[PDB]
Amino acid sequence: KVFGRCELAAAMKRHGLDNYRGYSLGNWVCAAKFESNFNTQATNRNTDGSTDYGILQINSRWWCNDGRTPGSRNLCNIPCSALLSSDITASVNCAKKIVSDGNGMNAWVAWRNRCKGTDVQAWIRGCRL
Ligand SMILES: [Cl-]
Ligand code: NA
Ligand code: NA
Repeated sequence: KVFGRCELAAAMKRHGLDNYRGYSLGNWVCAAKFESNFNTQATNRNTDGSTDYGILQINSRWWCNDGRTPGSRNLCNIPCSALLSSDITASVNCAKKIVSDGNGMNAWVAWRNRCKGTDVQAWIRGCRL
């Protein structure tokens, strides 16, 4: 599924991401835009052999099991394919564990490089939330 911007903002809010660990909703929408272009089916392979999955590009070396990342942890205890669903619940629940692990949203490279320090509220402007 490819979300609209406000559609995704509304889904993220319903799932408790607004101000989760202090990160306003616009931060999450901005991260999703640049990680996946709002596409739940996005995948990208990394140089170390791990793969990133879904709207928030969650990595198989630490967070989910894709059966082909040796020595990987499965800290969200989910198959990585569950992160590609049109229902974002599994991605959101895993993202909550990631953002609580110490480094906050800096875990998402695109957030650090393209959202951090910008006016992220623009990502939810105009939306009926
Ligand atoms: Cl980047
Ligand atoms: Na893909
Ligand atoms: Na992989």
